[PDB]
Amino acid sequence: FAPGVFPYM
Amino acid sequence: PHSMRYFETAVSRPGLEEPRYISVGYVDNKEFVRFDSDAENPRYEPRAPWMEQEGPEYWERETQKAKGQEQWFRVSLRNLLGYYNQSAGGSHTLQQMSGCDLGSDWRLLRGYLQFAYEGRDYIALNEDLKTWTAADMAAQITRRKWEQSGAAEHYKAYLEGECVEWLHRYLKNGNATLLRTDSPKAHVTHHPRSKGEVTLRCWALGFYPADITLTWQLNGEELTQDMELVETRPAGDGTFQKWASVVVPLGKEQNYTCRVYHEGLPEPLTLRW
Amino acid sequence: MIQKTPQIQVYSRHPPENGKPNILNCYVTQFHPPHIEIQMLKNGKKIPKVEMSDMSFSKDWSFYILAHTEFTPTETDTYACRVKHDSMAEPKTVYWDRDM
Repeated sequence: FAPGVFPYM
Repeated sequence: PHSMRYFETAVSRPGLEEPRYISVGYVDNKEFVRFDSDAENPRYEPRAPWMEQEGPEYWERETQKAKGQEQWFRVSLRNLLGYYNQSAGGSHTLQQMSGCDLGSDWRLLRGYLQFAYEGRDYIALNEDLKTWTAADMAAQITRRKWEQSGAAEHYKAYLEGECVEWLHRYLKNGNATLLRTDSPKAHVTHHPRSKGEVTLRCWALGFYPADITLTWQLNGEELTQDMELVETRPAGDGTFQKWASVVVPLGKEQNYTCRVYHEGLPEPLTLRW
Repeated sequence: MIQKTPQIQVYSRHPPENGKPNILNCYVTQFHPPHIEIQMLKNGKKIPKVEMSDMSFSKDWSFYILAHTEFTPTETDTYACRVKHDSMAEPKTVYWDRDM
C-alpha cells in the first residue's frame, strides 16, 4: 500500500 | 524483524518536459512493486511473483496513489526551486524514503519518512512521528509549513496503521519466497607471480541474499592486512557474486584457507589451492 | 553542482571460458543525478544492444544501475565500460579483466 495525500514542501 | 519501504523519485527535465516520477516498493529489502511515468501505460506493476495474487482493485488503487504523488512532486519540486533560488529549467532531483519496521513481536518498531533534494538530506520525520529534523535553512520553511499544517500527524497514521497492516499481509503472501536462500558456489583461482608473491582469489558465486562473508587466513590466524575484496555485485540473474584476494608468498600456497559464510549454507565452506 | 561520481565494476555473470557465450555486466553505482550514460565496448567499438536495469537508489540517496550484454570471451578481444555522467569532466572507461 503506497503513500497518499500530504501537504507540499 | 521485517520492513516495507517505498523509494520515490521525481527528476525534473530540462525543457518544459514534466518531471519523471518513479516509485519502488520493498518488502524485506526485496522490490515488490514499481510505478514509472515513462512507461506507455503508467501503472504499479508486480515486481515479485507472490504479488500477482492481487486483484485489479489493488493495482488501480495503487496506480491512483502514484498519479497523485506524481503531481505532489511536481509542485514541491517547483517550491524547492524558489526556496533555493534555482532557475527555470535544469536538472533537479527529489526523492523520499518512507516505510516501517516490525520488531520480533510483529508490532511497530520504527516508522520512517524522509526527503532529500539533490541527493542531500532535506527533512526527516523523527522516530516520535511528531517532530521534524530540517537539514538546512531552506528546509526550515518546509518544516515550519509542516508544523503549521500538522502534516506529521497524518504520516503517523499511515505509518502506524496502513503501513503496518499491509506489511503483515505481503509478509503472508510472500512466505517461503522472501525467505528463500541460494547457497554460494565457491572456488579459488590462482594468478601470476610478482617475483616472490602470487595472488590467491577466492570466488563465491550464485548466492542469494546479498549478505555474505569471505575470509582469507594463514595457518589459522586470519590475515586481514592487505586483503582485497570487491563490493558484492549482482550477477544479473538474481544472485550475487564477490571475491576475496591475497597476494600470497609463493610456495606457501596451501597455507591459506578461505571460508565462506552465508545463511543458505548448512556449514561454512572452507577452500584452498 | 550536486554530483556524485559513479563506481564501476565490469565482470561476467559466469566464470569465463573462451568461446562460451556469457554475459558481461557493468554495475555502475554511487551516482547522482540519476542521469547517466553507460557504454559497453569491445575492441573499441560500442556494443549495439546493451540492456540496462531500472533505476534504483539506496539509503544514501545515491543511484545504481546494472548494464549488461551478451559477450563471448576470447583471448584477443577486449571489453570495457565507458560511463558518462555530469559529476565527471570526462568519461570513465574501465576494462573487463578475466581474473577479476
